[PDB]
Amino acid sequence: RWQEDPEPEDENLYEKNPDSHGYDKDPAVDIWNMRVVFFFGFSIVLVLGS
Amino acid sequence: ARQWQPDVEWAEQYGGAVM
Amino acid sequence: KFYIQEPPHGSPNWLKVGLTLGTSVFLWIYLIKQHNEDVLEYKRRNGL
Amino acid sequence: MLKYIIPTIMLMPLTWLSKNNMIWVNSTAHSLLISFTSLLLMNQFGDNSLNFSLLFFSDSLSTPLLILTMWLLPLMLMASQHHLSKENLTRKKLFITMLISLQLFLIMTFTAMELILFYILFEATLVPTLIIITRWGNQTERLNAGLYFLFYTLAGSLPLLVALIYIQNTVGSLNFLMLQYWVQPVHNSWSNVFMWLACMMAFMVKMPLYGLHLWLPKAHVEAPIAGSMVLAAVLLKLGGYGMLRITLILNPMTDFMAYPFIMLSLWGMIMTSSICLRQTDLKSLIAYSSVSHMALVIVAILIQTPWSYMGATALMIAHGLTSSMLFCLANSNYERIHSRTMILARGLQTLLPLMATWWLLASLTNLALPPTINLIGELFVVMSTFSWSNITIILMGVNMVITALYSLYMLIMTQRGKYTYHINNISPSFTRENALMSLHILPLLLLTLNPKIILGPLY
Amino acid sequence: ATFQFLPDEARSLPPPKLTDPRLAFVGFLGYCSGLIDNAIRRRPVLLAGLHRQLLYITSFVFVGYYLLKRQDYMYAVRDHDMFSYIKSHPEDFPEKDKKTYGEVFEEFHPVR
Amino acid sequence: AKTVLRQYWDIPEGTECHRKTYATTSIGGAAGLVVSAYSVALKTPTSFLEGVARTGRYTFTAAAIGAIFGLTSCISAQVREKPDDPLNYLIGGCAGGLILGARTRSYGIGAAACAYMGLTAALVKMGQLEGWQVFAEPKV
Amino acid sequence: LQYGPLAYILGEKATKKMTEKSKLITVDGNICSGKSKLAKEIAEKLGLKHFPEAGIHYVDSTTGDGKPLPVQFSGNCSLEKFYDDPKSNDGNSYRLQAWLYASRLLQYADALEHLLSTGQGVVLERSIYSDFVFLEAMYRQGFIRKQCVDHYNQVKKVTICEYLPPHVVVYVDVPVPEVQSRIQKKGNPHEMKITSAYLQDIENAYKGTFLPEMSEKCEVLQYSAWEAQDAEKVVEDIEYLKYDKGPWLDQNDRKLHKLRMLVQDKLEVLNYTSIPVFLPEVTVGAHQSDQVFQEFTELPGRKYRAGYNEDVGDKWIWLK
Amino acid sequence: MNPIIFIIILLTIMLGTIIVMISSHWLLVWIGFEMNMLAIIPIMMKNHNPRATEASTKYFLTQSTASMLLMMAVIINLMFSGQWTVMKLFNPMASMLMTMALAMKLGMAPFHFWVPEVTQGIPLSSGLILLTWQKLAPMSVLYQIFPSINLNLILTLSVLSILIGGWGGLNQTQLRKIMAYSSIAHMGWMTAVLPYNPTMTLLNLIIYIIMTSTMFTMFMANSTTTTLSLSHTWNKTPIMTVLILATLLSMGGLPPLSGFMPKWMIIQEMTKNNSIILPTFMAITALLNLYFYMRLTYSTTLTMFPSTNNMKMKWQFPLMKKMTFLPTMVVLSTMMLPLTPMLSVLE
Ligand SMILES: CCCCCCCCCCCCCCCCCC(=O)OC[C@H](COP(=O)(O)OCCN)OC(=O)CCCCCCCCCCCCCCCCC
Ligand SMILES: CCCCCCCCCCCCCCCCCC(=O)OC[C@H](COP(=O)(O)OCCN)OC(=O)CCCCCCCCCCCCCCCCC
Ligand SMILES: CCCCCCCCCCCCCCCCCC(=O)OC[C@H](COP(=O)(O)OCCN)OC(=O)CCCCCCCCCCCCCCCCC
Ligand SMILES: CCCCCCCCCCCCO[C@@H]1O[C@H](CO)[C@@H](O[C@H]2O[C@H](CO)[C@@H](O)[C@H](O)[C@H]2O)[C@H](O)[C@H]1O
Ligand SMILES: CCCCCCCCCCCCO[C@@H]1O[C@H](CO)[C@@H](O[C@H]2O[C@H](CO)[C@@H](O)[C@H](O)[C@H]2O)[C@H](O)[C@H]1O
Ligand SMILES: CCCCCCCCCCCCO[C@@H]1O[C@H](CO)[C@@H](O[C@H]2O[C@H](CO)[C@@H](O)[C@H](O)[C@H]2O)[C@H](O)[C@H]1O
Ligand SMILES: Nc1nc2c(ncn2[C@@H]2O[C@H](COP(=O)(O)OP(=O)(O)OP(=O)(O)O)[C@@H](O)[C@H]2O)c(=O)[nH]1
Ligand SMILES: N=C(N)NC(=N)NCCc1ccc(I)c(Cl)c1
Ligand SMILES: [Mg+2]
Repeated sequence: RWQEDPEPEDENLYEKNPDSHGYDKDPAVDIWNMRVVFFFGFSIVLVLGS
Repeated sequence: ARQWQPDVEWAEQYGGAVM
Repeated sequence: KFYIQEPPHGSPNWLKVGLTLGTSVFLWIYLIKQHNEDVLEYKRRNGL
Repeated sequence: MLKYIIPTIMLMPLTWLSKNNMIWVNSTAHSLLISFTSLLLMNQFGDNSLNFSLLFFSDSLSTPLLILTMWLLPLMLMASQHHLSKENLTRKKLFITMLISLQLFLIMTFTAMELILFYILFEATLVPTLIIITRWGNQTERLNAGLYFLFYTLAGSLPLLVALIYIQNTVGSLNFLMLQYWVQPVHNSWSNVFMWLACMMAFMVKMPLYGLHLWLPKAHVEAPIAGSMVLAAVLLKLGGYGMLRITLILNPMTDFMAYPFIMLSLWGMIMTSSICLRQTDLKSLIAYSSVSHMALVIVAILIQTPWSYMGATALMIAHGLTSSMLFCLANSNYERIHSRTMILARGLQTLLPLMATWWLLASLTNLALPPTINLIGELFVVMSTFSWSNITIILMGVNMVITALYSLYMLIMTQRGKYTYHINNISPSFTRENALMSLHILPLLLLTLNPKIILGPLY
Repeated sequence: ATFQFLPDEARSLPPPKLTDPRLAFVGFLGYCSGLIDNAIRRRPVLLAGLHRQLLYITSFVFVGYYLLKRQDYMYAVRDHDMFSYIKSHPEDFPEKDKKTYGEVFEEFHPVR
Repeated sequence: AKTVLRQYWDIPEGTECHRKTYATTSIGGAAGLVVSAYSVALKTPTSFLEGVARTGRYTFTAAAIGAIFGLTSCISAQVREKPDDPLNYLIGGCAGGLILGARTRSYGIGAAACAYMGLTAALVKMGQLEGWQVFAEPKV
Repeated sequence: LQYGPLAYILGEKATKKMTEKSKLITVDGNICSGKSKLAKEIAEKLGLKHFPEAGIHYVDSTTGDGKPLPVQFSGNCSLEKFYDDPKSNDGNSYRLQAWLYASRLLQYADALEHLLSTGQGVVLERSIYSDFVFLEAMYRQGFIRKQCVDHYNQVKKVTICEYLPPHVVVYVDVPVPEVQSRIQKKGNPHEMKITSAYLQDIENAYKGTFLPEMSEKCEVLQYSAWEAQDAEKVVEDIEYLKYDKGPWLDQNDRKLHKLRMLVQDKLEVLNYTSIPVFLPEVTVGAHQSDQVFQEFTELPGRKYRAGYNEDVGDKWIWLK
Repeated sequence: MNPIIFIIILLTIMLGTIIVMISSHWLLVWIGFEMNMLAIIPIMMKNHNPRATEASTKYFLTQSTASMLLMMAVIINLMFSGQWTVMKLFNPMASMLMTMALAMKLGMAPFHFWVPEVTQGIPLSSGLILLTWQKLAPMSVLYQIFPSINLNLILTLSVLSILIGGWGGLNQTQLRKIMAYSSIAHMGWMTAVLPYNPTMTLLNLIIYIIMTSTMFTMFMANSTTTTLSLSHTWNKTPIMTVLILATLLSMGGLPPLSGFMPKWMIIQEMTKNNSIILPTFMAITALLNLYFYMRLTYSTTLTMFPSTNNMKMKWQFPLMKKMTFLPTMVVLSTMMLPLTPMLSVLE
């Protein structure tokens, strides 16, 4: 019992950006966040670390 | 699902003279 | 935006800005001057 | 260790001075770079540990724990950035700051030479962990969970502080290198019985020991995903790491003081495995699986054999990657259906075929399929426990049977059968989620090629 | 000397290096106070009033230099007092003859 | 207090259990009176009789715990011929907790009282044997 | 120097600035009674500062650039909505009156501060002393609940006690039937919904409680509809008042210093207007509160303290 | 109150404390206490209401009684030593009376009943003086007479203060009464170590004063005196809630914050003296303090309580309070642990 903002809707990241990688709503930032994870996570740490 | 935050019923637990 | 009232800190208080910067400058000079004497007296007392 | 401490501290300015929309990109990219350089700690010698300075040293016990810690930070950032999308910007930067400061305390905890420096950082990890659970948890019960977490830990930690300080008065130093040469035997007496309990009960609560574990399922059900990842992957292993260090100065009293705790562990692992068969909450199930796995680690440390410590080290690393992966998998389901009930969403292999592969791989490691490092650790503990007393093979064997039962039960309940008709918001797995799972499993399986680097100082 | 922050004899000790890591930490505390001062008063935290932020670093460093100087002196005094006492009472601090582990007997506790 | 505690401590354990009960009943009775005095002072009774009635209950209850502990602990020492055993006091401490539960007519309190009083009593015996100091004399 | 104990010590004392013309005047009356016209004309003739009646956006007019802010930053309370549906489920009726009292409380503090610091009198249209007449009118009509009145009286008790009442209480008497007619001539569709019982309750409160109470502590001048029309004849009455009653006779520089300290600190003035009493009509949930507060700091010139926002032209921030 | 009169009285509160701390004569120590009491009563009565009058009366009766036992101890000491020098007393009855006199002045249990009531009944700024500056003079006396203090008496007062301070705070919602029971609990730590290392009594006193001033200054900043009003701070000054959280965690004695330093150093000095049971008991009982500090953090910083509509009017006005030294104090309350060895300056 008070003044409240209702429960917000779930936002499907795919509807606005069908090519979303799930990192960010902005497509350009979403591409960069994918490249750093893959390049540093896989190409550097796992391949050169191994 | 929105994060739960204290409501009036929860907050009134701390409004009394004692706990 | 362009405030309806004059803000209490609308412009710098150049007296405090003068005293603040001067006090920092004074203290730094005093500290290094003190550190010089301390080292020189230390070397003097220790034979260095 | 400055080459790891200083860059970790620099992550804080990087996040705060990063452009508004680059906080997750910048922190993720540079925390991965720090994880890369952490491999330089593998300069380990057969006889002498790697002793950098009066403050920090690194041996083959701390090194794999350090690498697991610095690897976990970028993984935690990826897992958190979706449920924090609507968070206020400055509150985003504070969430990342709590995780960075947790890494800072953890890498210094695992490399402190002296036990009081270890104690202070061992305890400093509470503040960020408590803040993450209570500030960014989701439900009402996150406030109770924070309190049980805080006071279970401190009720054991405070006696440990007294015991450590008393040891320095009598021995003259708490430096771990010094203790190796000045260690004296502990004779029978009630004063020593309570010194033994004071030194060990803080670490027992962290493992956690069966009986003192009821805080852990509370914290896991209430923590945000990143909280659950670090809590399961690394924070549990603070207790094991401390035990492997402090038992050095507790001999031979450990010979008989360990009996009550081995019985709790050996029987406790059977009880907690069986509880997993009847859990309704997917996160609680995975929480109760950690208690079962860490029961093996407690037994291995307490029997003090070269094989048991080698098995103990491998389990802590293997468990860390597996439990963190399981929490991430369950969280990905939660982010869709917004519920932790295991029976709510069924038959997901039909709708998310590649995420069912990750579910399968995580389950296979969890039940210790050979030659995963999950089994190398489990097998070494069973080998040594058999020589401790042959009958233990019965309890050990039963636990493996039950361990497979609930591991595949969870896989069958959530991934197989018929899908739930009315749940119609199961979106295709995001590239972020798929990469998150692979960055768990791929290192875990890669380590089977070179298992020596995770076997510890007694290899 | 009574009610002296730094007695005269402290001058025969080497003064703390201005690059002392503890001093560098004290300067960092001063900087953190300056940022907090901007925050509670809702000013731009990093930029607002650099003249004020500067006096914070200086005052913390200035005060912290002399606290560190007295800290070092008080530990030097402690050691001086302790070593002198050991010299005044040789019979309470005898030099034992150290055996080698080849001679000293220690019980073996098997781990079975 | 020192005198009564000394008498209990300065007689051999497990011998002359009727005396020990005198000492532990006196300690218990005294503690009950101290509680009565503060309770009566800080929580004024409605009448003189209520104030005396409250004092009687607290003093009886505290003294009853004192007698039972000093009796249960000593009888077990002679029975088991283990005079220097903390286990004796654990039984003696628990028996006290049960009485507190009956006088308070609460199994939960009686169950909790046993655990805390039994373990507290067992620790006191260990302290005596090992020389543990509560209020340690300054030494360094 | 900002005002404070040091400035008071050095000579800044209210008795220096004040004179026989340092008076606080309040014009009251029913709706459409001619207050604003009269108050504005009194102020010019006597050379006093005029504060128009404190509306929903009074606070906006004293901070920032002075323009009204979007209504979500005043809680969405609306006068028009009150006339359309005074019995609304959303509690707009009491949220408005609670907001309006706080606005009046802030205007009174500003009015007092102007008088003390410069010595010039002020003219106000209604005040915290007469604001209760709207509360009673709302309650009698069943527009608000008994709990809301209890809350109002709690807030009023711990805030009005700190201040001094007006020297002069000008009141304009216009009976309800004329007030009715004067509303339609205004042509605001929302006001015309006002019932006469509501206007009668307002009149009864003024003549039942306000005027009798203020007579013991202030000078009260009552005027009819036509009497009020000649502002010059109203000023003439003010200029020859005796001023021989009320708490202003007991004020000395020690007391006025303490009073001036309160009114220059607006967060101390408004301290108790937000007491943690959880009425539905004035309670805001965490998510709504947090979301709106984020928007407020995104308004031009609002992120930082005034004088440190360089998105609106502030300079030398690195030396301030 | 006239501003010049307020300054003169405030300087007389300090003058009386200084006299106690520089006096070598018992009579002058007693005079310093009377002067301090005479000047603090008008600061309690400043706002003139029935609660301030009650608090001032209860304070006067307690302080006036304690001063009378102090003078009795001094005269007994003169009888059995023929001198007035401030030092170890020469009569065990004198030591007991002086020790009880100083325990009453400090508000240590079981003489603690006045602290929660007096603190609640006076304004925040007066409570700040009461719980910080007023601890200096009685502690400076204890620092000088500890050789003759009865060990059982002083350690019993320490134990009772920690228990009663810990338990009393659990039931409170008023901030001034939470700070009072926090004060009682912290006094027990200062006196617990006094028989063993007086330097650690000073260390604990200093850090307690810093943290207590930091909390009171932040309560004064938003004019909050209850839990619920304090819970509105997140919707006014979010930064102030983070400072409160950090300071409260420090008062609770959590590493790696400053407030862990006194508990750490006191435990060290007690274990050197083969005192294991007492410091273990003290640390565990201090968990009571951490519990009712943690509740304040939950309702202040780690959750967001319901606000009120009128709160929006406050968004448009800057903080105007002086908040003197708050930036420096909050940093000292939290980030001092790396500089712990600096405690030897107090030696
Ligand atoms: C070599 C140094 C490494 C750094 C180590 C930091 C250690 C903690 C230091 C504590 C003091 C932190 C500064 C005090 C808070 C002031 C900053 C703030 O409140 O908000 C962030 C603020 C930006 O927000 P805004 O209000 O818009 O100001 C505009 C200026 N850009 O201003 C900013 O944009 C950035 C200002 C710094 C942000 C501080 C973030 C919080 C730090 C405290 C969390 C705990 C620290 C980690 C604990 C482990 C200790 C190493
Ligand atoms: C324990 C080991 C670690 C070491 C601990 C060290 C702690 C002790 C160190 C000293 C702590 C106090 C230092 C605070 C520095 C901030 C003062 C400042 O920058 O003020 C700037 C200016 C007013 O300063 P201003 O009066 O102009 O200075 C000239 C004096 N003739 O503009 C302003 O308006 C400032 C407003 C904010 C100031 C906070 C409110 C207090 C008022 C302070 C007045 C100035 C104090 C000058 C301190 C100089 C000390 C050398
Ligand atoms: C160095 C060796 C010693 C190491 C010891 C540890 C050092 C810790 C020192 C702590 C000193 C306090 C400095 C904390 C600075 C935190 C920065 C901060 O306050 O956040 C910025 C923001 C300020 O808000 P505002 O200025 O009003 O502007 C609008 C922005 N909302 O504030 C906010 O809006 C945030 C609102 C949400 C609140 C979230 C609370 C959870 C985060 C808590 C982090 C701080 C925890 C400190 C405790 C110790 C941590 C180790
Ligand atoms: C050894 C250390 C190595 C560290 C490596 C760190 C890798 C970080 C990769 C992030 C690269 C992003 O680089 C980006 O480039 C352009 C400038 O050309 C900037 O500006 C860009 O912003 C948007 C993104 O919203 C772009 O769509 C747009 O093309 C451009 O305006 C961005 O602000 C910057 O973020
Ligand atoms: C999870 C909780 C686990 C609890 C585990 C409990 C372990 C029980 C250990 C029992 C042995 C304790 O330690 C025991 O103490 C006493 C010291 O007083 C020693 O015995 C010594 O003192 C006792 C005094 O009563 C004498 O009887 C004996 O002559 C003397 O040698 C024993 O040699 C030692 O064995
Ligand atoms: C709160 C109520 C306060 C009421 C105060 C009541 C008056 C207090 C009187 C204090 C003086 C008592 O005097 C007490 O008796 C005799 C005095 O020769 C002393 O007697 C004791 O000490 C002296 C040592 O020289 C010797 O006599 C002997 O070793 C021993 O009997 C005590 O050491 C002393 O403490
Ligand atoms: N509910 C409520 N309405 C108010 C309050 N103050 C003003 N109003 C309304 O604001 C409107 C304009 O104010 P009024 O002065 O009374 O009406 P007017 O047309 O301007 O007539 P004048 O007195 O000459 O200025 C009226 O419809 C009032 O009902 C208040 O405190 N509560
Ligand atoms: N424990 C006591 N009662 N006295 C005390 N505080 N120190 C006594 C010993 C000591 C310790 C540190 C230093 I530096 C110095 Cl010079 C002397
Ligand atoms: Mg009008």
